[PDB]
Amino acid sequence: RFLKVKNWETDVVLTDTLHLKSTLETGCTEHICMGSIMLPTKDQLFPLAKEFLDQYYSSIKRFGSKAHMDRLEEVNKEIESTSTYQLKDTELIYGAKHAWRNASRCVGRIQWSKLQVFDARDCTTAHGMFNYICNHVKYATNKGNLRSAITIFPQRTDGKHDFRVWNSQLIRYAGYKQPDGSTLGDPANVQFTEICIQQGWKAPRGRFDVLPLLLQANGNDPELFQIPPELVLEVPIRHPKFDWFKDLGLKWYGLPAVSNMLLEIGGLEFSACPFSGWYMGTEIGVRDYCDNSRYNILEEVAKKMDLDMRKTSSLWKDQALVEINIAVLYSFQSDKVTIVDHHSATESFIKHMENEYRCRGGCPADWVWIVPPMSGSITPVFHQEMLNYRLTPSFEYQPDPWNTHVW
Amino acid sequence: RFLKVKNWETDVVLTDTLHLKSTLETGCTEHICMGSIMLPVRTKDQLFPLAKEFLDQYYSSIKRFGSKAHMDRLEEVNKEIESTSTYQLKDTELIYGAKHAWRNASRCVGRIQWSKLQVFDARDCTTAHGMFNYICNHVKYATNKGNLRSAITIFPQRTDGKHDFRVWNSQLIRYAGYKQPDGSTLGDPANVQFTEICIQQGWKAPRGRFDVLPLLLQANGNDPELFQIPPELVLEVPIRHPKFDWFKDLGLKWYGLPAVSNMLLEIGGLEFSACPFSGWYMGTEIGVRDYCDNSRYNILEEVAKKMDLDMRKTSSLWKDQALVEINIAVLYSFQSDKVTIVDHHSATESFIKHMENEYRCRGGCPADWVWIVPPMSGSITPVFHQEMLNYRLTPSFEYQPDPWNTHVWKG
Ligand code: HEM
Ligand code: HEM
Ligand SMILES: COCCN(C)c1cncc(CCc2cc(C)cc(N)n2)c1
Ligand SMILES: COCCN(C)c1cncc(CCc2cc(C)cc(N)n2)c1
Ligand SMILES: C[C@H](O)[C@H](O)[C@H]1CNc2nc(N)[nH]c(=O)c2N1
Ligand SMILES: C[C@H](O)[C@H](O)[C@H]1CNc2nc(N)[nH]c(=O)c2N1
Ligand SMILES: [Zn+2]
Repeated sequence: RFLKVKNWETDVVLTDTLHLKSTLETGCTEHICMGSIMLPTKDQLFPLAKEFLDQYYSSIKRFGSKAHMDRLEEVNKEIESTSTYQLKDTELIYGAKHAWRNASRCVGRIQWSKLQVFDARDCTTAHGMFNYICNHVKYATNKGNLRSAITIFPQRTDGKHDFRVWNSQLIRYAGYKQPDGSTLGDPANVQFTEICIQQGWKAPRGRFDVLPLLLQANGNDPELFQIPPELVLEVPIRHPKFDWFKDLGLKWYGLPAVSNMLLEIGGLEFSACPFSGWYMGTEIGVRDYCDNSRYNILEEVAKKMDLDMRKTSSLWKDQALVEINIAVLYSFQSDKVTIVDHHSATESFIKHMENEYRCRGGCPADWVWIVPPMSGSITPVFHQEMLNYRLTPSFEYQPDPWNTHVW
Repeated sequence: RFLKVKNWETDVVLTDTLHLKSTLETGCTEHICMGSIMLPVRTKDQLFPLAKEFLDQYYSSIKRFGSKAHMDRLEEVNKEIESTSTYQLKDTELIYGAKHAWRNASRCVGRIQWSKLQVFDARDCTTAHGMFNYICNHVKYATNKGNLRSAITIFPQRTDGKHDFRVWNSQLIRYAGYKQPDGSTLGDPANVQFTEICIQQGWKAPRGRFDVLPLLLQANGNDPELFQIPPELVLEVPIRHPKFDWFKDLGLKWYGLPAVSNMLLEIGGLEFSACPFSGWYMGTEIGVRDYCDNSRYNILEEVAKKMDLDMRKTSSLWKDQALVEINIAVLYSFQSDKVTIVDHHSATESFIKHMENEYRCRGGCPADWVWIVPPMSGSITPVFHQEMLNYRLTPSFEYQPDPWNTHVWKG
């Protein structure tokens, strides 16, 4: 019932007790592990609220206080009357920071307590959402000196008045299927792009077209907006030794900003809650650039390096991969945009994990997602046993809005 | 029940029904996943159902399920169990069992080869000397002058747990590790504890960086005995690099034959505590883990220096760069010496084809993503993008405690 995790490189053993408070389910059973699967009422609401306020009030050294009892009282009353309840600003900020703290797939959690929370619960229109998102983008970007931020739109009421950001990230590049059968731009975004077009976007059919925002307010029909180009900081990718690399015409955006997830706090559901930090290099250079179903540029780079691509055993793919990733880090650093390499980031996570075990009794972690997509075993996380479990507050996946939207 | 896995690179969806035959437990629950945890004397009572389940599998596989031969064999085993408290496998059942333990090994990326396994029956063995002879023969056969052949040698099964056969080596061939008084390590840091045992047992250590360890062999629960594998049977490969001429002067080599010797083979409820098995290497096993783990030979720094990479900041990716060149060298050296090896691209690609064939023909393929994905360049191999389902099937290979921790010393 008390669980040990071992680091096989250092022999350090930590004991996890935090998992005992987990409430949500993993998909795993006694007979089968689904660790590698990507996606595995008034009565309902009050224990959830209670669970949350209890941890909130415990966190501020005020457990079992009148103020605690008073709040529990008040929320209880409000749920009976209104069927829901409103979070105090303090609780909202706590909840959002803890949702990030609890994100078992996030390697960057050492930063969890330093999150700028933008309260957008007063928002009523897609123009309003556009304004809040531009402000988030400008704040987070901070001229290349990135700051973590989350903007929180109104909570779900009856699921009929959902606020949604239709984009999967605030900043992404469009993708277009050609007659040539090939794919222009980012293949991950073909379907969303067509939705934009079908809603009236005038695509400039390029290879790196910043997608417009498709914003849905109050369960209404989603509207289109273009982020001011001056607020979208982008980085041309060059290599510090290969002069030809710039000729590939590659660029990427500075701000990673997830916008399709759902924030759950004290049973309340925030379906529109865009959040952003800064990139780890491999996200762009390994996944975005080299994934076969993405920009998939390994072959071109390999050719320009004049590698023997006859046999897999020359490791030409691996060689190109390292260089591409060298160029990404080099390009961001050179333009003074915050980025972190996978060595630094995983090293930071090990120390965070130790802090969490030391000060919280554990740290939920998904090894499959925490270990970087290159050079896995030369990073300390590869050798670190991890326990994965779900705590709340949390960020959750939710269905793409277009499959669910009664137009 | 049906379970689907998706490949996020191809959108190929597979459906698993085999997991319904899973008997043993994972360590995971509805509330926690222990997928990254490395490690999470039977009564007649429990033994016959295990025998029966195994024999039903075996007879189905040969399309004789429910036959008189099937029925007679169940009867024969039942009687042998109730009179002798255990039973003996037929040679056919032993071979089937050992192949299926490999087929079922969810952490093994090389399973496309599972049906090609040479099984050496060493169940008539009685002494450590006899074990030494069997193991020498296995090494020679498996090595095959560099044209490696998979093999397994199976020693007598457990009886009362007081007469176990054990190979104390974790692998048949490994290099000594020596802890120095200054705290530095000579040789392979992984093998320091076992090296010290060997020394205590009377081994005269040459004390170099690549000393092949003696075999420490335990027959019938007796105290283990030391033997040196004849050097002529130990095939090694000097490591050099195709473009970098200074790489040879690093003084590296490795052995050709990976042969795991510390696991337990379970077949039909019977326990084979000594069952060394061998295949051939995937390059990263040596070039990534053996050479570049901080807790192993740990050569990234020296290599990176000699390449004159910028080592002042991790962001130069000097470690990643040196790591690739080392792995190129390992592959180059083995290929140049005509010793069987497979790169992580070939091996994972073959595994995906194997896995898909298994889903279609068997209803599933249990697989441990954490172990299947190679320790470098993960997402540029197809297994990274493949969802997998991990579950336990028997026959199986299991971990067992290290014998020095449990052995009752005779003296
Ligand atoms: C500040 C620097 C940050 C770094 C370096 C970082 C790093 C990462 C990385 C590498 C991933 C894996 C993503 C992928 O492979 O697709 C990830 C996932 C994730 N991050 Fe962080 N992150 C940061 C900030 C944040 C913040 C501020 C939040 C929330 C407030 C957050 C929440 C999450 C969540 C929920 C996931 C999982 C998404 C999913 O399940 O697909 N991260 N992070
Ligand atoms: C023929 C070529 C083979 C290749 C290329 C191969 C490859 C691998 C690799 C790379 C691993 C991961 C080991 C590690 O990272 O420490 C592994 C594990 C394993 N292999 Fe294979 N293998 C082969 C043959 C075999 C054979 C013949 C057997 C048994 C008859 C076998 C059974 C296993 C088992 C039980 C494990 C898990 C060991 C553990 O959990 O520590 N393999 N294999
Ligand atoms: C976009 O929502 C789904 C989450 N997934 C799968 C996803 C797909 N591509 C990129 C990201 C971005 C992950 C991410 C998020 C943040 C906040 C920082 C950072 N460095 N990285 C997430
Ligand atoms: C040695 O006991 C197993 C423990 N582990 C994880 C372990 C440690 N070092 C090397 C191996 C070798 C695994 C292995 C086995 C076989 C048969 C072929 C191959 N290519 N690789 C396994
Ligand atoms: C903690 C973690 O489970 C451990 O480091 C595992 C990870 N994956 C692995 N994968 C392989 N093939 N071999 C290993 O030794 C390990 N080690
Ligand atoms: C099938 C597998 O779960 C899938 O490829 C996962 C593996 N690990 C990952 N890890 C991260 N960080 N991001 C990902 O998108 C994935 N994809
Ligand atoms: Zn699991």
